[PDB]
Amino acid sequence: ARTKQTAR
Amino acid sequence: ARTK
Amino acid sequence: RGVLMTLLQQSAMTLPLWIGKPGDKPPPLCGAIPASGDYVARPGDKVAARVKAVDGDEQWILAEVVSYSHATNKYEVDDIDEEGKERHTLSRRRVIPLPQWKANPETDPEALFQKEQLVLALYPQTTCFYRALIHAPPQRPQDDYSVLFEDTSYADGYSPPLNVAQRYVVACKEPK
Amino acid sequence: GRRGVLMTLLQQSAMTLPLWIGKPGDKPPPLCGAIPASGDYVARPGDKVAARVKAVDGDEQWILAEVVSYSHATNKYEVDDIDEEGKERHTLSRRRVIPLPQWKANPETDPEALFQKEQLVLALYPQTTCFYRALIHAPPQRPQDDYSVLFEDTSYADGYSPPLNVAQRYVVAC
Repeated sequence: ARTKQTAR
Repeated sequence: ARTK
Repeated sequence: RGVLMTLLQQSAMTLPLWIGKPGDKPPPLCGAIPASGDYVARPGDKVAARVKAVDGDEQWILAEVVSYSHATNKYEVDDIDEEGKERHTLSRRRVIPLPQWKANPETDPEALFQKEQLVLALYPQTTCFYRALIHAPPQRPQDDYSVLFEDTSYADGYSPPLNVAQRYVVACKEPK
Repeated sequence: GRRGVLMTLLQQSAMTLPLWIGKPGDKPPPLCGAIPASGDYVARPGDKVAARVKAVDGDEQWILAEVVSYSHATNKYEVDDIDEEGKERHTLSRRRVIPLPQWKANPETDPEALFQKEQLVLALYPQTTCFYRALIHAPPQRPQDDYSVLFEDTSYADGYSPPLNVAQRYVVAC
């Protein structure tokens, strides 16, 4: 999965 | 048909 | 009505992206990739159909294939409005298959029409195709082409940029 | 690469969601837009879901996933992450699986199948494949339109993101 924590 |  | 336009917009939306695999080129009828040379569209497929009115006037319309006869090399197609006497028997050269996939701009930009290309494009809020130039190809999977319709109500001969979905932009088989 | 593959997959699934087209007298079905699943519904292999999964380091996320199986022996699903980097097929209780809608609601014909302004939902956050708590800011006006949502976000002084767009495919009850 791609999380928000990673995205930001 | 529906035209311009 | 508003119902028809909702259906047509959904048809544009639901046209699947071609997800090839890395290293593979996209198939005929992905986006701008032309049909194979002796192609015959299937019943239910969407097409641009060139209808000659009783007075000789020629108009490309959005239609759905009903049948094809090897006996005569003609299609029957139905006007997508499904109103009144909707059916037309047409030669194969009067039928352009619409794309069966959207070209994904990230992976297959080669399968999109490019700026300044002459195309037939469905005019917004209508079921008719008209000559246009590409103004911009899409850059996201969901996005429309931007096109300039030929329009003699403008001194310079073109509309401002108007958005038309991939399902509804095909090769220009019409003289001016 | 992977980032594009993911974003494309997301668009595919959002855009191909069929519109519910009833006739007079018909009501929108379970899993049309905001209409919940029936009681004791079991999702089918291939159906998209929000799946509550715990990583090896304990971090819980609602991830976008696809059903692989459901065992009536144990009342557990198997689901696969839609991301290839998620290499673990997860065994999950029913309470950790929320089916995504299987139809879009047409705001022009079935507005009761849309979430209401200021309802709390789980919504897929842009540039991710995960779902987070959000408030509906505006429902779609036409069938092509996204919801606008305010995500809960502690990086903002008022605790909410600005309005961000999320397709009907990716907004479920919280």
